Amino acid sequence: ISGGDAIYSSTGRCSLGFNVRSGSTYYFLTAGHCTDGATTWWANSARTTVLGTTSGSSFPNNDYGIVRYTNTTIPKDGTVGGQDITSAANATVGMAVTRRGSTTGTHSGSVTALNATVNYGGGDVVYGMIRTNVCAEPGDSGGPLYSGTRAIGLTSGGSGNCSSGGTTFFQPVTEALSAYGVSVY
Amino acid sequence: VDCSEYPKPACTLEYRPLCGSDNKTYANKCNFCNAVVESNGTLTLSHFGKC
Repeated sequence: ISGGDAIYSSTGRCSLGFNVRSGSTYYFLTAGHCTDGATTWWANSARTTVLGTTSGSSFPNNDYGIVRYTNTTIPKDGTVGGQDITSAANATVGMAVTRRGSTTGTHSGSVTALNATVNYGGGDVVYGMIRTNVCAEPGDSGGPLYSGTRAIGLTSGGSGNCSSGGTTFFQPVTEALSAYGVSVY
Repeated sequence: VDCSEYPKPACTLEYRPLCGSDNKTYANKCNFCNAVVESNGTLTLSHFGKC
């Protein structure tokens, strides 16, 4: 399992962000709105193969969360599909980026704005978001935004879809890495 | 479902299926609620999960 792959809570499906570690302890990052209220995560829609357990969540204000692996068998690739990830970096306007998610697969575009405020309603406001022109659909939440070998963000939300186009917002990954003292590998 | 704050331009992107009274599966709450706005509020929630 690697960045963009399907992950399953008890109520639905989001996407794995990045595989990360601290010392010998392996986790994955995902969206905070996915981890909020979720405990256990599974690798399959039958919910018979456990991935691990929610270890942290920051939604609203930010949109990141982390899941500790409990499954020793499942491969934990330090990649986004076939793309090796070897560092993290902050987003810049115009940056060439790619998003991967479990609904729509891999889509490429560019960072259009930084520090967006996105009001999802009901007090769920997120600050400091990366804005892009890449489309995304339900199930893509939590999926990586990357630029070559550099991790950049985690899929939060957006407007539109991958048929007519849309705009997607991303939680800067560096803030998630700092929060939990974890690193990409 | 509380759709009293819709229509909303931006939604989170979780897949959390909902079955409408129209027999269609909505991908998540935000999609469902915008579809409630679209139906002139006739649409209701039949159950949680896929139709």
